[PDB]
Amino acid sequence: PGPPGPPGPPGPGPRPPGPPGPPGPPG
Amino acid sequence: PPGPPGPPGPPGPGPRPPGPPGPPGPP
Amino acid sequence: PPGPPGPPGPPGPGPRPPGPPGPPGPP
Repeated sequence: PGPPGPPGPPGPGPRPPGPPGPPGPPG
Repeated sequence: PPGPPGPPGPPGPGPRPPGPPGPPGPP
Repeated sequence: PPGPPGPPGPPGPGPRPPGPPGPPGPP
């Protein structure tokens, strides 16, 4: 039997939403 | 001969921007 | 005969959404 073949192709992962924005300014 | 390439690797989660600033407050 | 299949490829981080709007501002 020959040697093992090459490594498989490389596997990008899934995309969390950012935090809530800061409080708004004064009215 | 050498074997065939392996299968594709595993999937790689991406990093978490802050939301928009909130509405203006009371007058 | 041909050798064994290669190992699985290496793992693939995914893409970075913005957060929701912040709270209403103060007076």
